[PDB]
Amino acid sequence: PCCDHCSCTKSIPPQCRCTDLRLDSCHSACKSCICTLSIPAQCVCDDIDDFCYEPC
Amino acid sequence: IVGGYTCGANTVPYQVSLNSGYHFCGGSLINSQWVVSAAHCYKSGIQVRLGEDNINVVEGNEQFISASKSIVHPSYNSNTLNNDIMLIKLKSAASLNSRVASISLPTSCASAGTQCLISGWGNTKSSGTSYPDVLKCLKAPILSDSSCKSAYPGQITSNMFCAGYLEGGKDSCQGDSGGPVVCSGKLQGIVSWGSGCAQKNKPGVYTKVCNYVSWIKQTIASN
Amino acid sequence: IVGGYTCGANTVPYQVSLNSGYHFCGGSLINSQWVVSAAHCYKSGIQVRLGEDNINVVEGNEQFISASKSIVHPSYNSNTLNNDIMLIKLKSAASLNSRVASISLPTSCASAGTQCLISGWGNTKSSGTSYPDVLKCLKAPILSDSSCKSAYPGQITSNMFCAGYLEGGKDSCQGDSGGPVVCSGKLQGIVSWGSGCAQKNKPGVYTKVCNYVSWIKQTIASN
Ligand SMILES: [Ca+2]
Ligand SMILES: [Ca+2]
Ligand SMILES: [Cl-]
Ligand SMILES: [Cl-]
Ligand code: NA
Repeated sequence: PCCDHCSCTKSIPPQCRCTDLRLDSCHSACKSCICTLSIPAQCVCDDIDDFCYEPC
Repeated sequence: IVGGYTCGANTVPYQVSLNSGYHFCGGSLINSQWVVSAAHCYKSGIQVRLGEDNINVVEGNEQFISASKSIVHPSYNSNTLNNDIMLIKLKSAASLNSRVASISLPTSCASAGTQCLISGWGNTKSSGTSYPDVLKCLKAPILSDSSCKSAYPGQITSNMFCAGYLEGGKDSCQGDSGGPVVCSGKLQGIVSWGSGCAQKNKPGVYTKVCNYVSWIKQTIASN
Repeated sequence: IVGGYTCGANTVPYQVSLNSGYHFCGGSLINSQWVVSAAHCYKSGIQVRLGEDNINVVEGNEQFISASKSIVHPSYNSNTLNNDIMLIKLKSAASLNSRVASISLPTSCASAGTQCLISGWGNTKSSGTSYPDVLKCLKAPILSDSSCKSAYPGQITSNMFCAGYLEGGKDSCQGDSGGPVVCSGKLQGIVSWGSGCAQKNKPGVYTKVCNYVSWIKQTIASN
């Protein structure tokens, strides 16, 4: 479940969010998936974790 | 369109199909030379197809006009989908008739609870995949801004509104993007985004067109 | 704070440490009973630690005051981090002295290029993890709105501004959140978020305090 653009708050723990846009991005490793209704769809995951995944 | 109905041939004369080798988005004809769609539908080599019903069969009323210019909104935010509106100019003016007609821009924003018509060639299944060939229609009310933000906390801007049913079952889906949301004969919304299709508490989100009439008029007057 | 320096004991008398069994965020004292921090730093059972230098040794100038009330901004957006500001009321009024003093709220917003002071007990390594115990300081200029949005396309709101260096090496980091960004003696920023620490083209983003003077004044006047 990689992530290339990860933004975190500077708190303890940090609150991190992945801003990647993918044509699927709706893994089971994403609780809240948001997609445009186009072909292909542009999907983003607005989940908030305390970490960042490895890049892609 | 999930849980909708077959519109009937050419009963939505402002609905257009955007084709780049296949239908990838919808659009709305606002005059003989300009189409309004979603900014996230942008791609090169767009062919605008007017007067379409069955998008897979030439039925004799189609007008296939290539785009000469696409103009994404200057403040379109692909990260948040804010300002998700795009103008498409046709290489040649279309022949406006009964089956190919423009839709009027709003002079005032629509209120919550207004019934609107949402149409498109998008997926008709909430769980699965089935793409229709004829145009599907859906009558859906505009939801309050508060309930829209309640469905998508922190994601709804002043340029978006929700429409549909919080109990799910009726919604727009993949393939409907850029299509019209017409309320009282005015183009009030553009099919934008959502979480799944026809899911409970996940209504479709639409670009609030009434906030862009000024930019739309000035852009087409200078292009 | 990455690429900074040791402030010196109590040279930042408005700097606060928020403790919930450990240091988790910073804050700024704006009067004897109120602290300004970041909304994402919210948690229950906050203890406010004033007069701190070394946060692991009682040095004789500290004041430990429990939070009586926390007030997250009414429009704080945990997804976009817009309106990332929080008011914390002290259970008892702190005694103000040379080592414990309040910081002034801004009368006008600071301009780009203004050198500001950023401080906190956050991580000091850009690639690694080493947390200091004494307060670290960093002088950093405010960056323009254009360059801030250029670093984070589609994510900088009118309530945020970037500060630091596009070449990296100097920035705030994990543990500095809620801390002050003071420019010309006025609290202009709150340590909010970023992409990593001290990374090239990834400067720190801060809450634009000047857009909240009205809310801050009326809230503490009625609480
Ligand atoms: Ca056809
Ligand atoms: Ca101490
Ligand atoms: Cl960090
Ligand atoms: Cl308010
Ligand atoms: Na008090």
